[PDB]
Amino acid sequence: KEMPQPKTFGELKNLPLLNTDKPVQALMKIADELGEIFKFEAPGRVTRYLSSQRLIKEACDESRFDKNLSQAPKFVRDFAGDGLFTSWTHEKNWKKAHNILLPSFSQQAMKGYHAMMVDIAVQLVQKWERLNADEHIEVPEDMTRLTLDTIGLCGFNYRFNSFYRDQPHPFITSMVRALDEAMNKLRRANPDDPAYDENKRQFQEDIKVMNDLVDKIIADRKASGEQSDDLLTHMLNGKDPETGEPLDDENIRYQIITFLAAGHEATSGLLSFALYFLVKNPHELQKAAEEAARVLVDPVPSYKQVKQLKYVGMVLNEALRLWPTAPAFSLYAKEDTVLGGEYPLEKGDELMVLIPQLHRDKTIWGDDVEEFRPERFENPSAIPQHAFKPFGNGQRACIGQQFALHEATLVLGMMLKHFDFEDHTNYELDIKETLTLKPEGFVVKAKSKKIPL
Ligand code: HEM
Ligand SMILES: [Mg+2]
Repeated sequence: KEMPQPKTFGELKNLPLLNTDKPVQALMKIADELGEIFKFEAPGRVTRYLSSQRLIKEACDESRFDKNLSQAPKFVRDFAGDGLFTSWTHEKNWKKAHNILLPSFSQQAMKGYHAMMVDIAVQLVQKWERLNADEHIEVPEDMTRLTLDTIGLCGFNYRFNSFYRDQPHPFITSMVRALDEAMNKLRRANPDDPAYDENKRQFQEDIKVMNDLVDKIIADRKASGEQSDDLLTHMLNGKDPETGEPLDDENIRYQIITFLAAGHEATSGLLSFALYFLVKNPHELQKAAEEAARVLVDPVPSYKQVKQLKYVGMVLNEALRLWPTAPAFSLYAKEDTVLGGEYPLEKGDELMVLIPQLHRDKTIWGDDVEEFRPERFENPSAIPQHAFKPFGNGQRACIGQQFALHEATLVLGMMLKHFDFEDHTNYELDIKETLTLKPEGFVVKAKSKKIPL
C-alpha cells in the first residue's frame, strides 16, 4: 500500500506540524485522521508514525528493528552522554551498563530502596498535613519535588531538599533548563542565528553545573569509602559479568544525570495524572482509598504492604494507558523488511511508536477508549501481547519501571490513606509536553483524615 501523509508546507514538508508546544497531541489528532500509519517528512529526514497494535507488534520484533535516537534525545546526549537512555544498543557502554545496573533495578532491589522512598513520601504527606484551611496543592509541582528528591536519595544519597524550596537546587534548575534547550532546539528556523548565542552559553553553563556536582559526589564517595543503599555504591562496586569491566567515572556521572533526567518527570506525571483521574472519577477514588485504608494498617508502609495495593496498581496502569508519560519512542530497520505485509522498508528507515494511540486501538481495548476504567487491568493475562507499552520495548525498555511503579504505588497509597481530595476549581485538563507529559495547572484541596504517621 501507498502511505498516508499529513499536510505539507512547501519545502519544509511536514516539519512545521511540530512547531507547537503540544506536538504529540498534534500527532495523535493526525493519527485519528489518517489511521495506523502515516509518513512524516522534514528537510533531510523521514519517519513513519505507527498507531495500531498490529503494526507496533511487528516494530517491536528486535530481530527486525532496534532503538533509534529521535530528535530531542540526540540533544539530550549533550549532557546525558552514553548513559543508558541516550546510547545506541551497539555501543559498548550500553550493554556494559545494562548488565551492571539491571539487578539494581529489579523488583527484589526495591526492598533496599523502600526506606529512602518512604523518607521523601513522609515529607510530602507532612507538607500537606501542614496546609491551612484555605490553601490548595499544586499537584505536578509537588510530585516533581517528590520524584527528584527520591531519585537523588536512591541514586546517589544526595538531598535536593525540594520541599524546603521555591527555587529548586541549582542542579535541578540547570537540568530542567538543559532539557528545555534540547526541546526548544527542534523548533528553530535558524539554529545558527546570533539570537541563540545566549541559549548556547546558558546550555554549556548548565552542563557544567550538572557535571561539577555529580563528579564531586563521585569523588567524595571514592575518597570517603562509604557504602550506602544507593545506585552509586552499586556502580562503584559492580563489574559487568560479560566484559569483566566496571563503569568508569565519567559514565557513572552520565548514568546519574540520566536517572534524574529520564525518570523524574515521567514518574511525577504519572502520579499527577492518576490523582487527576481519581478526582474526576469518585467511584474509583473510593475503591482505591478503601484499599489503602484496608492494606496500609501501619504508620508507615512496608515493602510487603505496597505490593498488596493491587487496585492502586490498576489505577496507575490505567493512567499510563490513557496518558503514557513518555509517549513516543523511535526505531530503525536493521535490514530491508516489509512491515504488515504492505509497507516495504529499507535498512536504516525510521519508525515512531505513538504509545497514546496504541493504547486507544479499539480493536484491542473496545470502543470506550477514552474512559478511565482501572478494571481493564484486573487480570493482566487478558491483555494481548504488545498492546500496552508505557515502558517501551524489549532490551531497550525502561530499566526504571519497577522503581517508578513502587514509588508511585507507595505515594498514591499514602496520599489516599491520609487525605480526602476536592477538585475545587473543576480543573480543565491541559497537558504540557516536555520530554514527557503532565497536567499543567492541576490543583486540589486536601482534607486530612487525621491519621498519625
Ligand atoms: C512512569 C514513569 C516512567 C515511564 C512511563 C518511563 C518510560 C520509559 C520509556 C518508554 C522508555 C524507552 C525509551 C525509548 O525507547 O527511547 C524508557 C527508558 C528508560 N528509562 Fe524510563 N520511564 C519512567 C520512569 C523511569 C525512572 C523512575 C527511571 C530511573 C530511576 C528511568 C530510567 C530509564 C532509563 C535509564 C531508560 C533507558 C533504558 C535503556 O535503554 O537501557 N525511567 N523509560
Ligand atoms: Mg466511570
